[PDB]
Amino acid sequence: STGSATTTPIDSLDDAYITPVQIGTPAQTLNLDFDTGSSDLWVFSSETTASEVDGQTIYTPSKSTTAKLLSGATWSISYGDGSSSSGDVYTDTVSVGGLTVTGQAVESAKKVSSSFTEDSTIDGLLGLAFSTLNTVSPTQQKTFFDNAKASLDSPVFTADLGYHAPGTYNFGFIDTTAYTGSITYTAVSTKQGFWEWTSTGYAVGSGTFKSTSIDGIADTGTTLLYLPATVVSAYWAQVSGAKSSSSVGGYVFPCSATLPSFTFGVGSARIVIPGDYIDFGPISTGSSSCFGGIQSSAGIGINIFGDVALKAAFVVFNGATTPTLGFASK
Ligand SMILES: NCc1ccc(C(F)(F)F)cc1
Repeated sequence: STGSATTTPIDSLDDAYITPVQIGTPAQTLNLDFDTGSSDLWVFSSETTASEVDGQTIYTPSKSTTAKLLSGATWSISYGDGSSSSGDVYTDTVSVGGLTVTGQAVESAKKVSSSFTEDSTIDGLLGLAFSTLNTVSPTQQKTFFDNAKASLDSPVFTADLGYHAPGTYNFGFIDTTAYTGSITYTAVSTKQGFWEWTSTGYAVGSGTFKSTSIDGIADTGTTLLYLPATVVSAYWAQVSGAKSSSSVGGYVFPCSATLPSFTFGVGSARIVIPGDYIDFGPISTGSSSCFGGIQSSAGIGINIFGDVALKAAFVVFNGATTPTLGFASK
C-alpha cells in the first residue's frame, strides 16, 4: 500500500507545515505537524485543559467507535525550544492520504505549553523519528511509520516541502517525477534516535566549497538551519551590515540586503539553498532589521538541517533495515 498527502505552510514565512490526518471512526480530520525530529503522535483533545485551547480542532475519543484507552499509559515530552505537553494515551485508527494504520497510539494532550496554545493552526504533531524516542510509559509505542512499514510497498517516505507553496509527503513509494537528476544516498546513524547523517561540506554564494564533516539531523519539525558557529559566521560575513544580536537571539541583517545562497554537500553531490530561502523577514512589524534563516547551533548541542535546508531538496527517508537518507535537487 501507499499514501500521499499535501502539506501546507501555516503562514507566509513557512514557519511550519501542516498535513491533514484522519483519526478515528468516523474520521476526525486534524492538521498535524509532521516532525522527523520526534517520535510521538499527540493531539489536542477533549481532555485538554480548556484554557489551553484557542481555535484548534480537537480529537474526541468518546465519539470514535474504534478508540481504546491504553490503560495506565502516560506521555510527557519537551522539545528543544522549551515546548512541553503531556497526557494519556488512546489507540485508534489513523489514516494519512489513504494509508491506514489500526491500533496506532494517539497521545491525548491534557496539558500543552503556551507555544502550542497560541498557534491555532497546528492541532498536533506526528513524529517520524525512530521509535526509541517515543515517550509513552511504561510501554513505549511505535510511530505511524513503524506501524505502517509492513504494508508499505517500500519502507520509505519522502518529504517534498514547498517554498511559500504547498508540498507533498509520500509513504511507500518514490515519485520519480518530483526531482531532477539522481538521488544521492548517505548513511544514517540511529544511535540517538534521530535521522542523523554527515554532510560533506559547504559553500557560501559562489565561493569555494569547503570540505568538512558536519554531523546533523534531518528535522522537518524545525524551521531554521542550525550549523556550527564557524560556518554561520562565514556565511553572515558576506552580508553587509549583518550582526549577531543578543536581544534578538541570533543573526539579523538589514532588510534591504540581498542574501547569498548556501550550498551543503551530500556525498559528492551539492544542494543549493537560494538566498531568498534564508530571509525570515522583519524581527518586528515595521522594522528594517530582518531575521536570518541560518543560525548557530552552539547553544543547542546538535546541528539541525531544518525546513530551510530540506525544502531546497527532494528528501527520501529510507527506513530499511540499514536506514539511509536520500537527497535530490528539484
Ligand atoms: N523537531 C523536533 C526536535 C526538536 C529539538 C531537538 C533538539 F533540540 F533536541 F535537537 C530535536 C528534535
